[PDB]
Formats: sequence, structure tokens, C-alpha cells
Amino acid sequence: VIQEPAMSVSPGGTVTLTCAFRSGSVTTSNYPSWFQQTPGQPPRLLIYNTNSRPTGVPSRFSGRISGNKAALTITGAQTEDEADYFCALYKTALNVRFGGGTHLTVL
Amino acid sequence: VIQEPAMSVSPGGTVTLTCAFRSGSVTTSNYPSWFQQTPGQPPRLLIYNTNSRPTGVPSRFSGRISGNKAALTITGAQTEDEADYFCALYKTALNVRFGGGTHLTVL
Amino acid sequence: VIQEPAMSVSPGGTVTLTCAFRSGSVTTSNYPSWFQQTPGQPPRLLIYNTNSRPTGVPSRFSGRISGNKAALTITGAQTEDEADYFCALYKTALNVRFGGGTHLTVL
Amino acid sequence: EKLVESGGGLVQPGGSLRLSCVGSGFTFSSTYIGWVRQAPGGGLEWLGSISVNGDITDYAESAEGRFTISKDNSQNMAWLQMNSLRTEDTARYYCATGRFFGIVVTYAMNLWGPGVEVVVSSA
Amino acid sequence: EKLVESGGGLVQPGGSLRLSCVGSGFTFSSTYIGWVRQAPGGGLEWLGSISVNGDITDYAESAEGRFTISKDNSQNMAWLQMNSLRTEDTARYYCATGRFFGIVVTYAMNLWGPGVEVVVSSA
Amino acid sequence: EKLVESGGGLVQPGGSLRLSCVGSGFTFSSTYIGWVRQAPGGGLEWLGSISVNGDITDYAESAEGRFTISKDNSQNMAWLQMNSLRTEDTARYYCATGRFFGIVVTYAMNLWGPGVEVVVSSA
Amino acid sequence: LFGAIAGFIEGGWTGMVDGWYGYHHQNEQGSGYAADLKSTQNAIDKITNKVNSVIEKMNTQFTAVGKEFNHLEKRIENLNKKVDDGFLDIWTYNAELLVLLENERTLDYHDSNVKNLYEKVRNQLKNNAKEIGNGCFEFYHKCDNTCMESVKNGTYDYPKYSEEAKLNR
Amino acid sequence: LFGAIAGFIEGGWTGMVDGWYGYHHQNEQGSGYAADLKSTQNAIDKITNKVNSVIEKMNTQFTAVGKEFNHLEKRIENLNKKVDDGFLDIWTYNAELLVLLENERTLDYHDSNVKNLYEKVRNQLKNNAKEIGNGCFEFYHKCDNTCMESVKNGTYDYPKYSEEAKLNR
Amino acid sequence: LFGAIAGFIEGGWTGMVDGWYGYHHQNEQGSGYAADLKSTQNAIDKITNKVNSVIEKMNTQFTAVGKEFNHLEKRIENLNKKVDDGFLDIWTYNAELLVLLENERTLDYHDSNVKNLYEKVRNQLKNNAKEIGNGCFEFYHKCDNTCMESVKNGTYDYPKYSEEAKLNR
Amino acid sequence: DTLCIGYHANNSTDTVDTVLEKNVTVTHSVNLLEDKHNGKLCKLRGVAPLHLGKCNIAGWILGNPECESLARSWSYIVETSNSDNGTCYPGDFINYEELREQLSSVS
Amino acid sequence: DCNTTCQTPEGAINTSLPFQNVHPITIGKCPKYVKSTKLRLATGLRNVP
Repeated sequence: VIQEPAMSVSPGGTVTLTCAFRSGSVTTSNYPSWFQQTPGQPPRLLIYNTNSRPTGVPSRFSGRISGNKAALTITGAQTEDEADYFCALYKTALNVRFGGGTHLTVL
Repeated sequence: VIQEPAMSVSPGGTVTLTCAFRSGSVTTSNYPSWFQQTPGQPPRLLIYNTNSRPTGVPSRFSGRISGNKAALTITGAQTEDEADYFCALYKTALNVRFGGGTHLTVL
Repeated sequence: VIQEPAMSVSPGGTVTLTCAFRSGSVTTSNYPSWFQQTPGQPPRLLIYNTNSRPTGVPSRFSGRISGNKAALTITGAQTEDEADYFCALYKTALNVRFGGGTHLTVL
Repeated sequence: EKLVESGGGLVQPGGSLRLSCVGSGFTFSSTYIGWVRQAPGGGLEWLGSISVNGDITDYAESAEGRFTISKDNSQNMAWLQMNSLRTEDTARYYCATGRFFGIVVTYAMNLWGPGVEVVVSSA
Repeated sequence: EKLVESGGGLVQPGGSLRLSCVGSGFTFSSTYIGWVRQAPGGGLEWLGSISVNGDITDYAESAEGRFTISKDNSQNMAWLQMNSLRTEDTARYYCATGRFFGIVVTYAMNLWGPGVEVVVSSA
Repeated sequence: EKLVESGGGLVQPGGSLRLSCVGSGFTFSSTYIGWVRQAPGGGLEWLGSISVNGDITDYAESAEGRFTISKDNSQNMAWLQMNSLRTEDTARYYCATGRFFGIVVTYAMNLWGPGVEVVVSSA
Repeated sequence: LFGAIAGFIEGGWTGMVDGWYGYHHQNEQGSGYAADLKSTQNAIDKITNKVNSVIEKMNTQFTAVGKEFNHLEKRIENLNKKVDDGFLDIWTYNAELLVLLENERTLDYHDSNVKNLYEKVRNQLKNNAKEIGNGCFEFYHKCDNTCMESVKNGTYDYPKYSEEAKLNR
Repeated sequence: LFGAIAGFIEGGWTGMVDGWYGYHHQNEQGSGYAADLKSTQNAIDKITNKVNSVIEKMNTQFTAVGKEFNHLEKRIENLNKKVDDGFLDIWTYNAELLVLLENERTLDYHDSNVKNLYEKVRNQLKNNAKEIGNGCFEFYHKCDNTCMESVKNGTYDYPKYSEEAKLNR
Repeated sequence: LFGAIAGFIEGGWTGMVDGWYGYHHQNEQGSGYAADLKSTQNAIDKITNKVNSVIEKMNTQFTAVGKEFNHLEKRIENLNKKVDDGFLDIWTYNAELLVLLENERTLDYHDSNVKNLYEKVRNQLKNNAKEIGNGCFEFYHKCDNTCMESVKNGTYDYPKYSEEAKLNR
Repeated sequence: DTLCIGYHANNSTDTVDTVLEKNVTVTHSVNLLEDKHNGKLCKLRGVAPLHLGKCNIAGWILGNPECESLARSWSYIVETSNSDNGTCYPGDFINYEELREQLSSVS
Repeated sequence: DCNTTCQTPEGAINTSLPFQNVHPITIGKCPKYVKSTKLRLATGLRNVP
């Protein structure tokens, strides 16, 4: 599982983070999940099942499958969106694989 | 198709205009339609299918089939309801027949 | 049909009137009904079918079946709730039996 | 929807009486009629009931064999006839029925007439 | 959803003319087209109609044998061809259709073009 | 709905340790338990997962043959046992599960514990 | 909209007056109407609850909307008018829309009840009867008043009448 | 939700342009589409009614929202601001929720219309046809355009084709 | 109201904990519970969107409700009280009605889901199975875990088991 | 011989919102919210507004020397960002806002 | 020179729809102001080609 090591945004801008396999394509059956983690707190689920946003997560987070890779879009990034972003891909109902974090910086 | 050449209404009053065949009876299968035309503008549909009123038509226009003739009732005639009124009756799906218009005057 | 001859309540209190048979158990099939009567007026239906409260009856009146006896609960008893409460129990669809009244006193 | 009762008054012991309940706002062909009495000191006592169709009539022990209930749907009227009246029958009588949203509920008595007084006295 | 008409003007009696109705905002493969005229003094007169699929076309008594109605879905256009015009055909012509919430209703005429003036005079 | 982990601390390289995750507000008989570790410098790493019924246990390649996951529903607790601990295992360990409106979703991890610190050093 | 009231059942029964939803049976012992009292009582309870919710949730308080201002306080009078007009607009829109929506809810609620009764009877009879289409069921086996009392109750003994129904089917 | 649109019937028809709901017939005389004009017109009338109810119930009236206050009337200005903000919040919440509710009601109404059309056709055909499942019906008896026009109209003659369908079943 | 929760399925399953809607299967290899994950996930998504729509559509803004008035400004104080009381009444009425209506909608949505799952399974099986009535289907053919996994998935092969099921029926 | 039941579908991109689903494509929609203006001050109820170019209500009512360049009736008054020519001589305009309110809609 | 029912400091508004987004301060019979961006009422089928 591969993520971009770091990307940057502007306050009030739109950013797209990408997650993909190293040896195959990503589909709905892999149930991509996106986690937001600050260094001193446990991770927070943002998007599961490529589309499902749990209650309490702000609407600016969206997910999709573009081409052969999962994508997380933040529209109108705020100053509190600067954190580590992790991607999870599934092979079976319980087999999970986490990707390396994508360090998002809000300028 | 037969209509009365002219009718008169007092402002805020109620009027009924009658459309009838020359050699038969008017029923639902004939699909009475009512049109309001000012002299310099294209006609405007008020009532279609004896009852139906398209969106945007004021609610003061109503239609029905009384006895053996279609009736268009204007309740609370305002100053803007002074125009020619035509009735259209259908034999088949595409075959239409208009009647000589009725000139409604608001006093 | 047996009822307690008298009960006392305090304003804003909670009371539970009890109605029971003398030779059997009270169930849903007996359709307990509760009536509120002031001395000079015809009775008022409060609860029917053990639970059902007709429209216009204040919500503080509730009914249920506790053990083998019907119970009418008044929560937040007010000054107007000083009347006689009667219980009616059914054997068939038309055979009724009224119980002795319970004279509730609001202090 | 109202019920109004008439025909009460003074009657000598051993005589007979007839009371009429007239309904307004609803047809008697779509409702049952129950007759209930209250003693001047005491509680409610169910006397009898006549069904919606008018075929099944059920009376209480104190009224079985003496009291007759009839219902004329055309006139929207119901009649209770008492025979062999005793001094124990001095009370206030009520005709009642149950209507919720325009239909009859036989296990409910929510429509009550004002009632009429019957006094059985030999004096 | 608009219909715009063109192709009118001066015509000598006994001549021929072609009138085009162009639709914007909807596809002609999902609508019927009706042609109706109004004399300078007088009322509306239905001339003809072409169906949604284009297979059935119907004309009036005064338009049968002279008038041809055709519809091209690719260009979203409808043509009325007049042949052997008389002086009684001097009128304002209209193309009409019925569309309620994006579907065709044949027995309604609520979408109307501005109309085009056709004058047939020998002077 | 909370999960609390305990049992961390210092372990000599080659030793064994047992971490316990305790749930409050929901029954462990209706949820799965996943164990995920995070190195002090680095990213998340999934260690293992035990199913709702407790019959299917799936481990990662870095924990297969060394790590054992068990779940006791009566005590509402889960245990992760390591018996091959190496110096690369110094990390913060997390028990997680997915609950949405009272039911389990195996492909989601929204409930997380605070995590416990496991240090594997000789000094 | 479920399609029973003014659907595959094209009309109500004026004769059946002892309930809201009911049955009409035709046997060699006679014909009759018989309302389903349980469903009728459930409907009465739920419509009663809806009426109570609409009426008894207002929470009104004592107030005096009238205010008097002098010639030099026109702005405050305009503010008071604005408040009154805004409240009037909000309340009229809310009341109209609420009544319009709950009328739909009630009518579809009744239409669902009729359908549910029809499906309960149909699933209870299975292939012992034939579905006419008007909303009726013609029995393949001759069964008496007890049989239809059982069908109304919900205790139809299919195995009892199956062999009898097989021969005539 | 009833289960027809985006369900048992997995997809709409772009080729059908004469109505919202309809039939596709495949015969020996040729295939074709044909809308159900009555159901489509009923749907049009009810949707027009819903739009009219949403629009023509607002009952607006003449007003001038803006008010001017000097520097010693800050409290009254703040009161005016409070009124304006309260009305704004009420109207925005009501508008959003109203649109969200009516959208689901409209979509469910369409789904119910499709399901009712399917149920009417199924009840007409009975065992003379076999349900494939896509929303289609394969006839056990060869029947021509008159038969399908009768099915669409609602005058299918079951006993006429019962004998022919029994042989092929 | 569709008739499935508290209707022809009289009770819920406590042992089925891996979803909201599911199947209990009984073969000769053993009995078990298995939830329908797709329907459950769809229900989760829709309930989440409803909760979000109710919550994050309020659109609040910074305000200071409290005002202070002297003893000669009682009319303005009463106007402020009128504004506050009117807003309170509007909000309490709207909140209660909103909650009740969406509770109706949610319960009916779950009922619909259960009924649609039952209808899907029934349309898959057809006459290869007998409808017991409680929500169960007795197979006329002996089919193992693969067959029931196919029924759950939606790939049941009716022709494969038609001949086997015809003999036992 | 087959008879299939189906429904309409088109190439419409129009999207509506539902309490259960977002971004739902539909065949047709109507707009309940207009956000377009003509960028143009115009007559209200038929009567044209009173336009105060460089003056304000105080200057216009008092007759400022820079105001002779400027109606028996008007629907509303229009000021401008550069309406500074008012009370040229310094002082206070008592109940100025009251006068502005009273002069807004003369007949 | 127009004829409008609702006026705002930035232009006139056609008062035919119940809700408006243009400007809070309004003169005349005006649609109600809402802080929303899209208010579309569904009138046709769900589009499933």
C-alpha cells in the first residue's frame, strides 16, 4: 500500500490524497478507509467503504475510487486539517493493510 | 365547436365559460383544454384534461364537465383576466378542434 | 368488581387506582374502562382498552394491568382531578359491570 | 354528536314507564345503545345494551325479564321500557354509546346523555 | 425550453412556402409538433400535428392535401410546407407542443412559439 | 462505548507480554477486536484481528506464529499475547473495533483505545 | 401509496358499519359483514396519537401582543409589525404544510392496513382459495361459519381442508 | 421504499419517451415501447399539486426590512438584528428540511407507481404467464397485439387463453 | 407500514449480531445465522445521512440574547420578551414534530428493507420452496451450504434444482 | 412472447438532495430558490423611487445649495455611498431617523 | 424603468419562488431570505440508465 509522503494545502483550498496497491488495482471490495491522526491522539476514522462518512465527521471530507486508486478529497481545508492521513485496504473481511502516512501541511 | 361570443364579469366576481360540440356530447375522452390569449401574445394554456392546471397558472381558474359541455370557471376575476378564451377538444390523440374565442370583459 | 372506596392525593403527586374482580383475574379481554364523574355531570371516559386515551383527555391519565387488576395512574394530580372514578369491566362485547366508585380527594 | 333523553318523572310502585333517547349528528343504524343508571346515593349500574344490528340484546341481572330495549333506526330513537318498577329504581338514567372518528366501539362509553330522573314513590 | 419559428413573408397566391420551428432545451425525438394558425381577425385554427415517433401525422380538413409536416430529430427542427396558398391563409402561424416535467403530453399545448406572419396577397 | 488497554511496560528482548483491552458500554459477544501497533517514529501497522464469533483469527505476516489473540465475552475483554518480542516491537499498541448504531462493521475501525506503551530494550 | 383503497379494491362498503376494515362472507348458511376489530382499534389508537401530537405540542404562554407607540416612535412600531408579520408567515406556512403532509400520512396509513389484511388472509389460505381480483377469495372447499371465523381469527387449518381442496382444484 | 425503481426493475428505458411508466412488448408482429398514459397523467397531476402547495402557500406581504438607528440606540439595533437572524435561521432550516422530505416522498411515489403497474399486470395475467424476474412476463400462449393492448387497457380475457396456456405449462 | 417487523415476522433474532437484516439457515450440515451485509451497510449510510441532515443544517450564528432595559423602557422589554417567546414556541414545535416524523420514517424504512429482502429471496426460489409463513422457506430439494450461499448472494440456479424439486412436490 | 414493465430514463444531469441520499440524479427538477438579480433599481408598485444623487434626506429636506439640480409620489428613497452633502452648517437634526422613516413612502 | 415587486440594494427580484438568496435587506413583497445555496425540488423519476 503506497501513499504520497507529504503534500501541502492552502487555507480554504482543495486537496486530493491518493492510496494504491503496489502490485494491483483498488476496487470497492477492498473497502478503502481513511484515518486522521494527530501525534498525541489515537486515529480517527473519516471515510470507510469509499463513500461512507460517519456521524460527526465534517462534510468537507469525501472519498472515491479514481482510476485504480482510492482518493480522499478535502474541500475548503481549515487550519485544523493539518495531521497525518492513513489509508487502509482490505483483502478479506478481517485482513487489513495500512499505508504510510501522508503528512498534510496547512499554510 | 361552439362558444359564447362574449361575456362580462365584475371585478372579484365569478364567471363560467361554456364549450360544447355542435353535434355530440363532450366527455373526458375529448380532453377539454382552455387557453387565455391577449391580442398581441401567443396563447397560454390554463386547464388541460378537464381538471389539470399547469404550474404557474393562478388557482382561480378551474375546469369541469357540466352536463354535456365543458366549463371553465374564474372565481375572483381580476383586472388581468381580461382576454380572449379558447377551448380545444380532441377526437383522437392528435386531432384537435378549437372553438371561436370568448371575449371576457372585466368591468 | 371491587374498588377502593377512597384515596387521597397531594397537588402534583402520583396516585394509582386499582380495579379488580371478586372471583377471577382481569385481562385485556375484559377491556377495563375508567370514568371520571363530578357529582352533577354525566361521566367522562378517560381510559378504554386498558391503554387507550380518547382525544381531549389530558395526558396525565394512564392505564395498565398490574398483576391481576387494572390500574389507573394519575401523575401530577391537579385540583380539577377531585371527582369519582369508576371502573367498568367486560365479559362479552356488550356485557358491562361497573365497580363501586373511588372518591379521590386532592389536598 | 349528542344524545338527549326524555320520558322520566314520577311513577307509582308497580307501574311501568318508557324512556326515549334521541341522537343527533349520527345515524342509529351505525351505533349500539347502552342504558345505565345512577342511584341518588351510590354508583353507576349498567342496565342493558342493544347491538348495532339490533338483533343481540343483553341485560343485567337486576333488569333481565323486566326491562326491554328497542331501537328504531329510521327515527334515530331508542326506547327503554320498565315494568314492575320498585322503590329501588329511583335514580337518574343515561343512554350512552361509543363513537370514535365516526365508527362504533362496543367496548367504550364516551357519548353520554344528560340523563333523566325517575322517582318511584308511593307518596 | 423554447420554440422559435422562421420562414414567413410575402407569398403570391397559388405559391408555396416552408416554415421551420427550431427547439432549444429539449430533443425533438421526445416530443410531438403541432401547427396552428390565427387569422388577423379571428380565432385559432389547428392545421396539423406530427407524432413523437414521426410515423403518424394528422391534418385538418382545410389542411389535408396541401400541407406537409415533417420532423428532423437530429437537427431538432420541424418543417411545415404549404402548397397552393390562397388569400385566406394570411395569418400568424405557431408551432406548439406539450411538455410537463420533461415528458410529452399529446393532449396539451403549453409550449408556444412567438409565431411568424404569413401574408398571401396578389398586390 | 469505550475501549481501555492495559498491560504494557518494559520487556527484555526475547521475553513475553500480554495486553488486555476492556470494553465498556457494549458486549464483546457482538464485536470483533483488532490489534494495531504504531512505532514511535513511523506509521500504523495492523497486527491482527479476531472475529465476532471468535472462530476466525487472522494475523499479519509480522505477527503470524508469534502473536495470539483471544476474546472472552463473559468478561468483555480481549488479550494479545507476544512470546517472541524483539527490539523492533517497541511501539504504542491499540485495540480497535467498528460499531455503527449498535452493530458491528468488520471493515471499519472507529472505536479506538488510548493505547499502551511497550518497550523492548536490554538496557 | 400501496394500491388497495381505490386500487384493486374499487370501493368501500356502506353496509359494514361496525368497523373500518372488515370481511364479507357468503356461505350456504348466508351472507354477512364482520369488521376486523383489532386492526380498527389499532388504527383508532394511532390516529388518536397523531391528533394528540399535533394538538398537544403547542406549549403556549401568556402574552399581550398589542403595543402602543406615539408619533415619534414609528421605528419601534415598525419593528413590532415586522415581528408580528414574521410570526404570522412562519405559522401559516408551517400549519398548512403540516396538515397537507399528515393528511397523506393518514390516507397511506389506512391504505397500508387494508393491504396488510388482504395479504394476511391470502398467506393464511394459500392455494385452498382462488383470487378473483376484485379483492375476494373463492374457496375450493365448502367451509362453514366456523371456518371463516377461523380465517378472521388467524387459525385456518390448511392441512384439514387441503385434501378436500385438491380434488376440486 | 417499495422495491421497483433501482430494484426488481434494475434500469430505466431511454427509448421510452411517451411517459414516465410503460410497457415493452415482444411479439411475432414486432417489438415496441408503449407508455401508460393514465398513470403518467396521474403522476403529473400530483407532482403539479405538490409544487403548487410548496410555492403557493407562502403568503408574503409588503415589508421594509432595513431600519436605521443612531449611535444611542444600539440596544434597539441589536434587537432588530436578533429578529432578522432568528427569522433567517427558522426559514433556512424549514426550507432545507422541507425540500429533503418532499424529495424522498416524490421518489417513493414514483417507485410505488411502478410497483402498482407491475402488480396490476401480474394479477391480470395470473398463471397464463411466467415471471422471469427482471420485471418481465413470458406468455405460455401466443397472443398478438390485441392481447397486449387488452393487457395494457386492463381487459385481459383469462378464460379465453386458459386452455391454450394449460397445454404449454 | 409494510407488514414485516411485528407482522408476518413476529420477533427479532438476538443471536444474529453481525447486521440488521439476515438469514437463519438449517441444513444437514448445521444451523447458523448470517447477516446481509449489503442491505445493512445501505441502511447505515442512509441513517447516517438522515442524522447529518437533521444536525448540521441548523446554521447558527453568533448572538447575544440578553438585553438590559431601564424602568422607563418597559415596552421595548416586552417586545424583546415577545420575540424570545415566539422563537421558543416555533423551535419547540418544529423540533418535536420533526423528531416524531423522522422516527416514523426510520421505522418504516427498516420495515421496507426487511420486506424487500423477503421478496428477493421468494422471487429467487419460486416454487422450488414452500412458504411456511413466519418468514421461512422449506426447500423441496436438499441443497447444501453452497446453495444457501448462492441464495444469499443472489445467484440461485433455479434450472439446476427444478428437476430435483419437481419430484418431491 | 414477452411483456416487460419499465420506467423512463434520460440523459439529465440534474441532481436533488434527499434526507437519506445526497447527489441523486433525476429526470427533472424545479427551482425553489432564485439567486439572480437584474442589477437595476426600478419602480415599486408602479411609482418610481426618489433618487438622491449627492444629497441625503437632511440636505434634500433642508434645501442644501448643492441640491437644486434635483416627484409628487415615490415608493422608496435611494441614497448613495457619496451622499455627504447634508446639514452644511454644523448642528444636530433632532429625530432625523424618525423623519427618514416618515418620508420614505409618501403618496 | 422597470416594474418589480421586490427590490434589493443590488437589483430587483422576480417574486415567483418562495425562497431567495440575493440579499437580506428587501423592500416589497419579497421571497424569504435563506442562507442556502441549492433548493431543488424533485419532480421526475430517479435516473437509472
